[PDB]
Amino acid sequence: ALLTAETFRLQFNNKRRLRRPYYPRKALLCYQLTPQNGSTPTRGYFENKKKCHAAICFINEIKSMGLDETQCYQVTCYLTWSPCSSCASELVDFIKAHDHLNLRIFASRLYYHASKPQQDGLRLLSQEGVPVEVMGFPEFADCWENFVDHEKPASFNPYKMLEELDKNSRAIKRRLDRIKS
Ligand SMILES: [Zn+2]
Repeated sequence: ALLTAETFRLQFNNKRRLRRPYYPRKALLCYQLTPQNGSTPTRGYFENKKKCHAAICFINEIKSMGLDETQCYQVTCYLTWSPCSSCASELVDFIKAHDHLNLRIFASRLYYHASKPQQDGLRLLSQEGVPVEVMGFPEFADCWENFVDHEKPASFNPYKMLEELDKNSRAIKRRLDRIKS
């Protein structure tokens, strides 16, 4: 299952939105499990469901895969919104449980307004060794390359989109760095 170009552009657009998002907080998560021995990487994505938030559905997917724990793995997660406090705590517990699994978290946007629970969740994830980094051009390009359907042409120019995303990420990186300590 692959995303469309328009869905990718709408979800990962990091140009600071003006009109507040309405409930529920729609959040996309694309993940890539890469086996370190070289076998086929597994890719997927999850949205916010009333059943589970994207991070929780991702954690449950990794748990249900039943990984060969004699191997080592690299996991990369591209999120549209950075995780909330509860998802951050669940991710910290998931990181601690799996010492054969090196996790990297990237986020397109952090949040519309700053909050103590979300900032403390991000600080907890940072102290555990998996800080929520901001997506730049390499991360947007990798997520575009591997998760979008390219059999059919896009309705827009992808290079201008990647340029706009990279341009907007520069200030969001400063917003993230002002907090991290
Ligand atoms: Zn959440």
